[PDB]
Amino acid sequence: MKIEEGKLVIWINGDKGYNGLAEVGKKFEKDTGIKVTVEHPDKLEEKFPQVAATGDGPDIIFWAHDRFGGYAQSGLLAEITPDKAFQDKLYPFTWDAVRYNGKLIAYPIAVEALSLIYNKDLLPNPPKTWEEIPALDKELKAKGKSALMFNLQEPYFTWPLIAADGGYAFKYENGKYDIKDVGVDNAGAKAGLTFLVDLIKNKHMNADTDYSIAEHAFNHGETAMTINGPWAWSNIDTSKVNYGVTVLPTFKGQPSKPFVGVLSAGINAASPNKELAKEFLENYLLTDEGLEAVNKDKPLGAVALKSYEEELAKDPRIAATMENAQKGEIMPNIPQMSAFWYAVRTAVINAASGRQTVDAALAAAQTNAAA
Amino acid sequence: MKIEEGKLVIWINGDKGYNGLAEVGKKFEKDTGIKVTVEHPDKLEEKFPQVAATGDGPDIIFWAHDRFGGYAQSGLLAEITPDKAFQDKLYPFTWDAVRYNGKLIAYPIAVEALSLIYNKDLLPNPPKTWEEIPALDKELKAKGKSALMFNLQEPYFTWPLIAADGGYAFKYENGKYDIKDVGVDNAGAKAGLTFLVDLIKNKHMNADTDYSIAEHAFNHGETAMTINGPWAWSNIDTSKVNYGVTVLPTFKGQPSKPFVGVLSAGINAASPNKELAKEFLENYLLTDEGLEAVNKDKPLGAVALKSYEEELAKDPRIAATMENAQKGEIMPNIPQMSAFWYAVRTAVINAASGRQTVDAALAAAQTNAAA
Ligand SMILES: OC[C@H]1O[C@H](O[C@H]2[C@H](O)[C@@H](O)[C@@H](O)O[C@@H]2CO)[C@H](O)[C@@H](O)[C@@H]1O
Ligand SMILES: OC[C@H]1O[C@H](O[C@H]2[C@H](O)[C@@H](O)[C@@H](O)O[C@@H]2CO)[C@H](O)[C@@H](O)[C@@H]1O
Ligand SMILES: [Zn+2]
Ligand SMILES: [Zn+2]
Ligand SMILES: [Zn+2]
Ligand SMILES: [Zn+2]
Ligand SMILES: [Zn+2]
Ligand SMILES: [Zn+2]
Ligand SMILES: [Zn+2]
Ligand SMILES: [Zn+2]
Ligand SMILES: [Zn+2]
Ligand SMILES: [Zn+2]
Ligand SMILES: [Zn+2]
Ligand SMILES: [Zn+2]
Ligand SMILES: [Zn+2]
Ligand SMILES: [Zn+2]
Ligand SMILES: [Zn+2]
Ligand SMILES: [Zn+2]
Ligand SMILES: [Zn+2]
Ligand SMILES: [Zn+2]
Ligand SMILES: [Zn+2]
Ligand SMILES: [Zn+2]
Repeated sequence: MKIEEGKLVIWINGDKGYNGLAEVGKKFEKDTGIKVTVEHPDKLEEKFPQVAATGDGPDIIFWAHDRFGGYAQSGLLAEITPDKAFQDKLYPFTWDAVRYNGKLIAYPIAVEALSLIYNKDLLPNPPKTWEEIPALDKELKAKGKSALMFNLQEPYFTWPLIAADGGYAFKYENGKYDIKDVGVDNAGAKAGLTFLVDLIKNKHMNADTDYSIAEHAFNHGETAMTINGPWAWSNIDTSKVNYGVTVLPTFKGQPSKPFVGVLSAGINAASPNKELAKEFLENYLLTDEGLEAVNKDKPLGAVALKSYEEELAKDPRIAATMENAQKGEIMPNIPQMSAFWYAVRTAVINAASGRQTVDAALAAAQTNAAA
Repeated sequence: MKIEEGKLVIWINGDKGYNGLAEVGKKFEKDTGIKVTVEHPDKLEEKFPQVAATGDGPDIIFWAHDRFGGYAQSGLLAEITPDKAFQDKLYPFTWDAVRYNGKLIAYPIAVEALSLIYNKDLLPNPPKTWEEIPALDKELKAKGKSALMFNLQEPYFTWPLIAADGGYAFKYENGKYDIKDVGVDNAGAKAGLTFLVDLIKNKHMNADTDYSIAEHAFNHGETAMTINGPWAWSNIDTSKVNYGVTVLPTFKGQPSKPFVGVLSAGINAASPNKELAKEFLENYLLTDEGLEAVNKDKPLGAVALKSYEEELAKDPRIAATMENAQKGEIMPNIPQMSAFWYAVRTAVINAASGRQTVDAALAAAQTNAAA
């Protein structure tokens, strides 16, 4: 299983508009004769570094920009070469997210942030605070509904609450991240995680809730709210739930702070098709018609391409996404991010079960993240 | 020992221009017949709450604004009553420092921040970084000079270094301080204190250095630098040392962050002379001629009175003071500040001696500050 010259294989996560991307691929193939294959492997963010290290894997890998620093450090990504005219077509802050050691290591596609999604038929006025959700849940629970269900298995989803009162990954300083200053066991993080664990131990939420269960619950009107990204909107559209996308609730009077991801496309350093990959990404995908094809499948969020974003920006769901993004922080792209996510994922799982105390769980995560 | 009606007794710290203040007092006495006594007791910030609690003490107490929240909470201070025309004469941010629970509890006099003071004859180009001071000290040490001497006994002086990399007292949030989020044992504080302790353990500085020794050393040219406030300048003037006042050095590429104090004048709630005290403070002291009398004795810093500050602002020493102030933080005035200072004072003393480790010292301070 190697990489053939003269074809493109693209990996993208299963929650994104891979069929729409495949349509852009088929258009490229029709115009050029170059076959484009789109796959969505499980755990692609882990599989890529394993297969790319041996010189194999996809020609193009899509993921949020946070994983890309580590890929690039491991020599798995090729420096990309858009010209000044091309770079001008995307927002500068999107290029920042994909710059690593003064080198662009991927094409930015779209800016993603979690929002609060609520059922307007159940909940005309969404809660402004996390604090009021317990009582709302009790009130709803007959009705026979619940207030809030979202993916508790991945720290991406729980982090906005953890960060609200002060939790953080790595301290941003002299333009760089102090990788020895990790903010996962400070009082803010502890306050956030404690509230979350309390909701679970009091059966306002279930520790086993994952993406699939929460999506089912919201999309069939069993729960009044969920937390998710723009990729989720099209299934809600199909469900016919009358939904709103809004600012996340506050905690201790402060904004929830989602970690902002820029979906990005990197080129496998081991690919003999670097020129083709550049041509596809710049002149097929990163175009109004190309982004529209993907977006129509699953919404991308706020696209990096100025010309198309100017249209999407009029959508109140996009406005809410960017409001939530502004209240959160851009993810760092440093290689240490992988250890951070792993550390936080374990801490949340362990605390939610009652296995470890919040304090003990976060103490452990702090140590793991920082070494 | 009680408080007589028809006289004013003022307490002010011994490092301030108490003789100049006494001159303003004698002017008031000449105009009105009201005797004004100025004293500078030792540990006046501790003695005041002890004596004022029993209904005794000075009619007017001067200290930086940080102690005043606790005084006011204990019912020891009278709400002051300047009118809108008077309030307009001082800078709004100075009034903020003396507001406690929506009530003004003192008259602001001047804004104080520490600066780096250096001997231009020994050291034409002052170090920009804390990191370069060890090597400079070795180079100077014959010569037979030292690089830096400043008061190590009081945390006021060591805090700017401790805060540089992230240390903090109480987290500022919804306009209020989260009194359960104390930042004295995070990685930044630990990094700061560790560097300080290293300088001491390596004999670049002496753990026993206090205000008096450091002032002697600088003012007689034995050390190239000191850290101090504007009140110190007049003795340096007299010493004839060719000195500069400049931005504090950075640590880990970040500004030293001095805690900014607003010298303030409160009225003892137990005083039968509240009207007289108001009259003296508003119409004698807080005037160009009144502040000038004090300033001429020992410089006040950047005065709260707009009209006089517009003159003082042209002094590069004042510019440097305000540059350092802008890089630091205004002290909170909450009652918890007293526990904070006590906690940090002990931690620094204990670590500097080698009694406790930096980690153990700050762990202990963290607990004490937050309870
Ligand atoms: O949960 C940790 C996880 O968070 C992010 O993954 C997101 C991704 O950015 C979104 O595009 C969407 O697919 O949901 C994912 C969460 O399941 C980080 O990008 C990822 O590295 C990290 O492991
Ligand atoms: O060292 C802790 C101490 O710091 C401040 O005291 C300063 C004061 O603000 C200055 O005016 C000058 O007099 O030096 C003092 C340090 O010795 C706080 O105001 C004080 O409450 C605190 O104890
Ligand atoms: Zn193959
Ligand atoms: Zn297809
Ligand atoms: Zn799949
Ligand atoms: Zn071009
Ligand atoms: Zn409850
Ligand atoms: Zn740092
Ligand atoms: Zn169901
Ligand atoms: Zn259904
Ligand atoms: Zn169904
Ligand atoms: Zn921010
Ligand atoms: Zn008396
Ligand atoms: Zn006198
Ligand atoms: Zn005295
Ligand atoms: Zn008036
Ligand atoms: Zn040394
Ligand atoms: Zn807080
Ligand atoms: Zn001497
Ligand atoms: Zn001398
Ligand atoms: Zn002498
Ligand atoms: Zn600041």
